[PDB]
Amino acid sequence: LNKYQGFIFDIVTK
Amino acid sequence: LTEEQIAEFKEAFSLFDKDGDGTITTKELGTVMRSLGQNPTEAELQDMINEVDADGNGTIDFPEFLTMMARKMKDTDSEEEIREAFRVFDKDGNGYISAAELRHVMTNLGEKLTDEEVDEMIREADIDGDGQVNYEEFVQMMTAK
Ligand SMILES: [Ca+2]
Ligand SMILES: [Ca+2]
Ligand SMILES: [Ca+2]
Ligand SMILES: [Ca+2]
Repeated sequence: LNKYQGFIFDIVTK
Repeated sequence: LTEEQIAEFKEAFSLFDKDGDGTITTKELGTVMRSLGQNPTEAELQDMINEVDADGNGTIDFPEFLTMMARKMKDTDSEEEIREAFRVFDKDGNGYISAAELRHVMTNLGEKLTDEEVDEMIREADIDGDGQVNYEEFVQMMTAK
């Protein structure tokens, strides 16, 4: 995952 | 929370609340993450929901989303500030505040402690007894209510 995807997925995985 | 912040969080919520009904469900959360790759499991999905569903009613609403986004922003902000505070003391940046470092920091900041008082300040925070203050020890000092 690149950071753009990482930023999105963290909204709910973090 | 500023308007600015809430508005960023509104957009973030919208992305997951596919139908716009004000609520994020597990199906929804799957469909969206699949619309975007992801391929997680009904296990993973049930958890993500539970971790955020304050009232237990089964889905995430905006009030609950907001609470979660606020907490995470505040948590990170605090962490970054405490790290910055630590660097004000830990002069050589080796991860430990020595008595020598504290004393010279005290003199630079225009504070006035004797050497025995510098030692009291170290001992106070020195949970593991190594005669220095590492980062976690420092956090407890900065966290003290
Ligand atoms: Ca929905
Ligand atoms: Ca709920
Ligand atoms: Ca040091
Ligand atoms: Ca220590």
